[PDB]
Amino acid sequence: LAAALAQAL
Ligand SMILES: *C(=O)c1ccc(-c2ccc(C(=O)OCC)cn2)nc1
Ligand SMILES: *NNC(=O)c1ccc(-c2ccc(C(N)=O)cn2)nc1
Ligand SMILES: Cc1ccccc1C
Ligand SMILES: Cc1ccccc1C
Ligand SMILES: Cc1ccccc1C
Repeated sequence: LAAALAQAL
């Protein structure tokens, strides 16, 4: 989940 967001950065 975290990674899924973090791709933004
Ligand atoms: C949510 O973004 C997210 C993405 C990916 C993962 C995740 C957890 C574990 C692995 C892995 O290779 O584990 C080896 C034991 C890969 N990806 N978690 C949460
Ligand atoms: N928000 N994330 C990024 O902008 C980002 C782009 C690319 C990478 C990355 C990581 C690792 C490799 C590699 N060949 O191991 C390439 N690009 N991380 C973050
Ligand atoms: C489990 C989950 C839920 C919502 C967004 C992304 C991810 C990986
Ligand atoms: C696991 C990780 C760590 C730092 C930035 C992005 C991601 C996907
Ligand atoms: C395949 C994938 C998707 C989103 C963030 C990181 C990675 C390794």
